Amino acid sequence: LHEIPRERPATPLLDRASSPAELRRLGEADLETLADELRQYLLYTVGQTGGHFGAGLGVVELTIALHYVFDTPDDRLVWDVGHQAYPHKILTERRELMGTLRQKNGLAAFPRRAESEYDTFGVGHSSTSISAALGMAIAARLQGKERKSVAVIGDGALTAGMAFEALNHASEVDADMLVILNDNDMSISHNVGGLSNYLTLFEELGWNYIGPIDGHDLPTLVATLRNMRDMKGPQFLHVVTKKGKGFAPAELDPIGYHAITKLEGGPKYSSVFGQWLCDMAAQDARLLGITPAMKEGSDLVAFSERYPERYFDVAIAEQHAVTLAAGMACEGMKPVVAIYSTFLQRAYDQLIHDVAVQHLDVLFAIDRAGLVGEDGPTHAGSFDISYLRCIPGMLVMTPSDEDELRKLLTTGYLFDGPAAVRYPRGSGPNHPIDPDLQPVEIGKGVVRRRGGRVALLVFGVQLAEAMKVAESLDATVVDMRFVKPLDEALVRELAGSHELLVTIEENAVMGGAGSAVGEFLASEGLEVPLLQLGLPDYYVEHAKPSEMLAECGLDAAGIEKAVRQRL
Amino acid sequence: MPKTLHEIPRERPATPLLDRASSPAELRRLGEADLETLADELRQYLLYTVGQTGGHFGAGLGVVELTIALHYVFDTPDDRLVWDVGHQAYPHKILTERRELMGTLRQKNGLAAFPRRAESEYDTFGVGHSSTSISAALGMAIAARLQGKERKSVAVIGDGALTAGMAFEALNHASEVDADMLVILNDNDMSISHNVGGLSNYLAKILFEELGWNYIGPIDGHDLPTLVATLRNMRDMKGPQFLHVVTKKGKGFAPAELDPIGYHAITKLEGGPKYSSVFGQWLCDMAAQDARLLGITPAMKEGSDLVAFSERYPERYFDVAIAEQHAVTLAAGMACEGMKPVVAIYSTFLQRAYDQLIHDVAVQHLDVLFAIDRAGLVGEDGPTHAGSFDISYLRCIPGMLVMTPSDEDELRKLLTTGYLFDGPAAVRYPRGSGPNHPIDPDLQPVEIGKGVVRRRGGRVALLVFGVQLAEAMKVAESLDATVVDMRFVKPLDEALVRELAGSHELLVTIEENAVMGGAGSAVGEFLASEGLEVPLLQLGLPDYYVEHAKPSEMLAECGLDAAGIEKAVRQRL
Amino acid sequence: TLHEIPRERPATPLLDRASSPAELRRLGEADLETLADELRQYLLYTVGQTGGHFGAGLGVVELTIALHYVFDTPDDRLVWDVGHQAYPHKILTERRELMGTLRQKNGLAAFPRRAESEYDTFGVGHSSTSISAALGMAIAARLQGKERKSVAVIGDGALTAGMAFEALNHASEVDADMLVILNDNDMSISHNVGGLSNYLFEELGWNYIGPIDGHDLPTLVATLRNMRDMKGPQFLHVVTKKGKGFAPAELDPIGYHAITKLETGGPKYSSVFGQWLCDMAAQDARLLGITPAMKEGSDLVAFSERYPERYFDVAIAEQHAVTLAAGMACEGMKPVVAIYSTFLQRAYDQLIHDVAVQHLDVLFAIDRAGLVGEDGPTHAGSFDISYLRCIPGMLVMTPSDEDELRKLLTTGYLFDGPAAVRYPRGSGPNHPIDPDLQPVEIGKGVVRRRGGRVALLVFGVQLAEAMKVAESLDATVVDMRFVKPLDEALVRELAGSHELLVTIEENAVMGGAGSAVGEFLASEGLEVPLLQLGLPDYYVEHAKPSEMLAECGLDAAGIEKAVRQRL
Ligand SMILES: CC(=O)c1sc(CCOP(=O)(O)OP(=O)(O)O)c(C)[n+]1Cc1cnc(C)nc1N
Ligand SMILES: CC(=O)c1sc(CCOP(=O)(O)OP(=O)(O)O)c(C)[n+]1Cc1cnc(C)nc1N
Ligand SMILES: CC(=O)c1sc(CCOP(=O)(O)OP(=O)(O)O)c(C)[n+]1Cc1cnc(C)nc1N
Ligand SMILES: [Ca+2]
Ligand SMILES: [Ca+2]
Ligand SMILES: [Ca+2]
Ligand SMILES: [Ca+2]
Ligand SMILES: [Ca+2]
Ligand SMILES: [Ca+2]
Ligand SMILES: [Ca+2]
Ligand SMILES: [Ca+2]
Ligand SMILES: [Mg+2]
Ligand SMILES: [Mg+2]
Ligand SMILES: [Mg+2]
Ligand code: NA
Ligand code: NA
Repeated sequence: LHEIPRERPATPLLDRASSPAELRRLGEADLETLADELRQYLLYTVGQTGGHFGAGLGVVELTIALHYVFDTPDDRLVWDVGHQAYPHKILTERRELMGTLRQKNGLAAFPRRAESEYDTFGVGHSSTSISAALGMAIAARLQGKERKSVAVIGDGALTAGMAFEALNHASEVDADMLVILNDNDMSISHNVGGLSNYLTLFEELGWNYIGPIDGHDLPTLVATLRNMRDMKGPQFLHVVTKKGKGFAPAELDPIGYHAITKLEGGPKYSSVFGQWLCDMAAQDARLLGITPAMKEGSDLVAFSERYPERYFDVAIAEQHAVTLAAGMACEGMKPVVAIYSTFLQRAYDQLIHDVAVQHLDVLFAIDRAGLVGEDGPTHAGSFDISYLRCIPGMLVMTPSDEDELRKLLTTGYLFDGPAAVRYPRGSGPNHPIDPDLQPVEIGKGVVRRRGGRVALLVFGVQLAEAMKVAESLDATVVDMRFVKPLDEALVRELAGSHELLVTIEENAVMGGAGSAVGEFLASEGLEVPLLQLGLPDYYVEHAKPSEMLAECGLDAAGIEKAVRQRL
Repeated sequence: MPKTLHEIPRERPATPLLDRASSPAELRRLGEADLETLADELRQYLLYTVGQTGGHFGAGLGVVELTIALHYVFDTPDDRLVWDVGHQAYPHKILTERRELMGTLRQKNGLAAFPRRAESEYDTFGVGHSSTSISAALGMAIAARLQGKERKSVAVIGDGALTAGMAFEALNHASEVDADMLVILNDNDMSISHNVGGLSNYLAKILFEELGWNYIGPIDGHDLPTLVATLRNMRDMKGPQFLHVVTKKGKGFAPAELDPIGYHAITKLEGGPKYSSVFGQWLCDMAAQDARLLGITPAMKEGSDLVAFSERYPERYFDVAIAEQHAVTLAAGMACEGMKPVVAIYSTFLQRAYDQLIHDVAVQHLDVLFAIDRAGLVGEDGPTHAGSFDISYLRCIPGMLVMTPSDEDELRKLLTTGYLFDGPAAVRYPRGSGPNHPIDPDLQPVEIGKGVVRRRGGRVALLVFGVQLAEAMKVAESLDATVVDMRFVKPLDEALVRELAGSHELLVTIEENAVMGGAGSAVGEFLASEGLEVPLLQLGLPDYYVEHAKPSEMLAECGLDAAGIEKAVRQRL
Repeated sequence: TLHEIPRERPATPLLDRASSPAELRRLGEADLETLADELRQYLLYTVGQTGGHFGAGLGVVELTIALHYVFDTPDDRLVWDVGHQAYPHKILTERRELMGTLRQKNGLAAFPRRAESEYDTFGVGHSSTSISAALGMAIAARLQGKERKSVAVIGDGALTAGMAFEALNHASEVDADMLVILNDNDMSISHNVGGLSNYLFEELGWNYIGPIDGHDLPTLVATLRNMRDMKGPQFLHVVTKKGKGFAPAELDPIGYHAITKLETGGPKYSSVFGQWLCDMAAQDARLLGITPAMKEGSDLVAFSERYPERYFDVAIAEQHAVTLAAGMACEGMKPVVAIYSTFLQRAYDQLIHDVAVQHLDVLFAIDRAGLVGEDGPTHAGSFDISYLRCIPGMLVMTPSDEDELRKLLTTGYLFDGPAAVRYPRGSGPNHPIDPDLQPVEIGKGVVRRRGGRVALLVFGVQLAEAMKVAESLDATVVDMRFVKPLDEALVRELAGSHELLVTIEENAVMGGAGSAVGEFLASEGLEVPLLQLGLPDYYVEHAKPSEMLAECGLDAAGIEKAVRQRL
């Protein structure tokens, strides 16, 4: 195909395959026509809603073959990451719901147990499929059940250490499971790493290796899968697909068609970071840039092109990224680790043990801080203030706009020790950006408005919304800048001169920046009323970022109501 | 009422609105009611700037409105616009960030004669030879569709360029692939001469609809409201679209409207015969002596100068339109019946009839003469028109007699020689005039395969193949070299080369053709086959495309003036 | 669900058994969800045959079924607000097989209409009258002791109108037994704006129930049954999706508000106005554009995109639109109120008292002047010349084509005071439009044709037809341009040089432009015969615009006949 259909395509066979049981009643000679019809519907519906695109096209045939051969949902199918699982959802009683995909109260971005019995494991983060499938296989055997266990994992997801740990353990217990490597020689960017060069190691680890086979030859897929379904012990099938298969524009540009917006401001914070990284690297030859397979997302694109000898994509290996930075810092170089808040969860131990405990000079640029929108709770950056500020030695910063991000990145970089700067997805208020590269004083907030009875202590990008509230209430507003060290002097002054302190952050209230203020007030015996605004103690369902923020009360309307209700 | 301008402005005309349309993006910010004023100003500037630099003239005036409408309606440069030939693309250049550079047009290091990809992002395809626009735009449209770029592809082709076979091939293929593209036939019932052919006859009556094309028109190519409205409607249509537009060559300038042939090109405002004129006189003279002579040109009566011949012998003159391939095979058929066809064709255009020359003429050893004008460097038209290869690509073809006259008298003599020769013959000569030597008025051949020693000397021998002879005689004076007017590349004067190789210390070959595969290499091949061990210095055109400039400037760059030849021989010795 | 509009009458055996509410009420609750599907099939089909309003009716298919199933119609009073959503209502009230005549001459009307059926309690078209009318019926029923129910279905858009606020407050005061059902789909024609939409009763004395799913028939029937017998003012909040059941309409609720029947001219006058508004705004920062919820119809689309800070949608609030403009003009701004002639009569007092009495600089761009076609007499712009020309200070203008509209908008805009420019729906003769922005002399007509004997004084778009008649009669023809101030010098000249003066206008003859000419002739004692052509003193039944103009004698044939008979 060359264009995305704008009207629903005619899919008479797909319409008869609304669930796997229905699909399995069709004949083999029908599956290649079904594949065509599924590809057309997929193009149509993702064109309608936006969403992940290329990876799903690559597994259209694999998905058909899997549900045709295996007795799903009794047999357990685990998709790694799940961004390639739209065909899976189309064939599991959700085709006519795809119009709600990634919309409030609609289908989720990834497989989700609560959404369908056909989703065995909620995914989003990568490389969990083998571990989860092995647990189900072990349990099923102990229960005396005869079900199969299958994990589909891409070549990029396979670069993570936890996939290696799983492959190793499965051999040890001699589990009856099938791992299918979906190898398209791609991640988001090109798959760079020693494992992609290799793509036997799988044989030597205790797995029976079959392949590589054509992942788009349905006859070979069904016959091969049929053979291995009833084979015993750890089985490993190497499949080769093409990302974007069947849509030429995506085959020709797999990066740009990894995801698309539905068919028909200022710079993104990631772009501000990318410019800062290039500018600082131009002035300091010691700066090194690290990403775990997210060059495009964190926006190290220009940096990678201009400073290729100082740019490092470690594949989907968050752990190694951080300890690698620690080693670089030991030799006097200046590593910057670009990592999403949600993915830094996977390198927590390396940050604590290898960086913080040693007080090594490593800067963490934490993107996608806060609510991330349609990708949903698996990717929310809800916790990084809480899980970092309890770590001794960490400098924790929360910029309120573009200029502040540039300044605090510079501040964290020039600081000799571990520093973190957190910022959200998307763009900001579009304030002027100072082109200079100058730091700000550590541990000092900035008073943005002087008012009367309420003091709003803002940690991060809710400042503009708090300013609206403060103009309505004639309140004091502080751009806190730093969670740790806290501007204790300023907090103390405001606690004496105001009747109510209000803290605002795009992080879990539990353990968050507002609780840092609470800890200070308590330790000094200051008993001013304190209202903590932030993310609630549940997982916020996917929606537009504005709808999720409104749900959490972090727009002007929600902030003002909370304040006035307290007063 | 439209006004007819009658004089070329000598001073920069006042064009305040054109100055606000320096690029298509700026033009598209203007209002549709301003475009007809813009068209008048663009015409005034066009007349002024070509009067300053010389260049192509009438064709550009005919597409002023069409060019304005195209950049107004289409999203250039993202939408792809392909101009056929490109001689009519001065308005295009003026609207695409090059207005104030038009003063450098066709000068060394200035704007080139035609659209050029390296010159501007608004130039999608380098043109010069005709009839490539449809094929090129089709390829662009096919690639854009596979890439998902939703680009528009537009080819503007004149009624003359549409007479070429390759345009017919592209129209038929575009229908097969159901390409989303627009072909605009710029019909003005003119080529350089009057457009004479069966296609021209059919276009006057009005299928492209029988082919897989949606035909719209004809429409007035000088009615900007209609052009804009029509292009707007067709821009968003799918599949192969064909818009028939009617224009007037020279529109707006009364002298060019009256005399479209004479105003196809002009020299900027304020010697012996041209070689083309020497050929034209020979053609008439031989035709008066031989009823068998037939004269053929692919739409270049004026350039090759068959003018007097076409008037004196209309029944024996054949303009085949821009159809180089058919011209050659037609000559072959004529020769089969005992007639004596002469194919007048520029060196750069004969490469489009190469297969007809080999397969239909040379394989059959048929009696056809090729009068190859514009051999060598052609000057301002630049590399797309360079006659750089005809010695190389003809000399490897068995049966070919290949000749290189050195002056006016030699051209007449070698035309007679190749004409009378019972088989295929080629005589190459350059644009412009020569040394103005006396021309023997008789019509007699010379001995085939024999050069003429024009200076007896020693030590160094200059083996000259063509018009650099006069420069080589200058160099020979200081060196006391011998100089041979070789006359024939094929058959080579082997007996003389063998003598000189034995009596001299250095052989120097000179030719206005690529050194690679050229006439010097024929000398080289002969020396090798006989085991002759004499140093050989091969002078000629280099292995790159020579940028446009005055002929003298291009020859100097390549080292084919007296100074360059002397330096080369001196540095070898 | 459905993706294409049926081209052949779909089989609807159960719908065909519910031809009236009494027949509907004999079916069982379990049959209603199938009935709803059959109704949508028929609705999509019939509107595809005739055209008309589309999305809103699809949104109330379930609500309409539930109301007639639970309530004892027609004895119980059901009032539909606006009525564009009442096609299902008509289909269920003995007009299903007459829907083929919908919006055609002598066929069913565009909206509910008392004369059309005993099931139509109140003729609607203009919005927000349902609560007032239902309250009136309830007060009367109570005094008569009838114990009948009174129900008003009102959309969230219609609820933004002041008169609905007035009805809600009075109903509370009198403690009326009535049910107000809010049909909340978060849509007007465009997206619903205003602080009410942002909020979406108890304090106003109403018992509020909901929100409930307006497409869940079990919940609807059960809820309505419960509230039917509750006493006092009852308020039910229902949530529906505009275009429910037809994917293209659900995706594009604005474009599917109304459709043309399934199967080259100049710009619509509304488009000429929209282009003028943009052109003038680019030359004058003072211009502000106001619309009461009719961005699409009046065509402020491009203006609202290019000048969003100077565009104001006040919801369905004609009154406030005008007084707001008066306020902006007090500060030196140049407001333009875009408003249909038929809707301007709801802001008559604000035009008189707040604008004209103060002689404030406000331009009224009066669209839909004259006959409007299939929407019928509730929407006719029949009276604006009559009700505006009697108001001192008003500049009243009647452009005859596209170029004249642009010129007279500029004239009224630059005029320092109140100005009105009226023009019809649809397109015009397609004459060239001068791109410049210059006014014309106030109070002067232009002679378009010099003739003799009879002079045609044309105010507005009948000029083209008058020119046709003038061809056969060799008549003088004047494009008057201005009703007020009148070109008295020109009328004086014509009265002394012709035997008959003929006035032509697309406005009521009574009080119209022709009567301004007669008033001048009388005051000067000029006794030239006067023939006044225009709209008759009755409400013209819906039909094609060309058929309604022919009925009124305002086409060339009708004008010619009337002139010849007078002569
Ligand atoms: C969007 C998202 O979450 C994806 S998809 C993807 C690479 C996918 O490569 P794979 O070869 O496994 O699949 P393919 O697309 O079919 O080639 C990454 C790194 N991410 C972000 C990411 C980063 N880091 C971790 C631990 N998990 C995830 N999901
Ligand atoms: C100078 C040059 O290269 C031109 S312009 C022209 C005819 C132009 O006719 P057209 O109708 O297509 O355009 P118009 O001028 O607007 O009428 C010819 C034959 N030539 C010489 C020529 C000969 N043969 C070929 C293959 N290409 C070219 N360019
Ligand atoms: C009939 C007409 O011209 C319609 S329909 C409509 C939208 C009403 O939205 P609502 O939420 O009440 O209904 P919905 O379609 O179900 O969402 C408007 C503003 N209008 C124009 C209009 C303007 N102003 C007034 C006083 N009355 C009307 N009818
Ligand atoms: Ca540092
Ligand atoms: Ca945010
Ligand atoms: Ca204050
Ligand atoms: Ca000339
Ligand atoms: Ca011969
Ligand atoms: Ca002689
Ligand atoms: Ca010379
Ligand atoms: Ca004007
Ligand atoms: Mg991959
Ligand atoms: Mg031509
Ligand atoms: Mg609504
Ligand atoms: Na993309
Ligand atoms: Na519509």
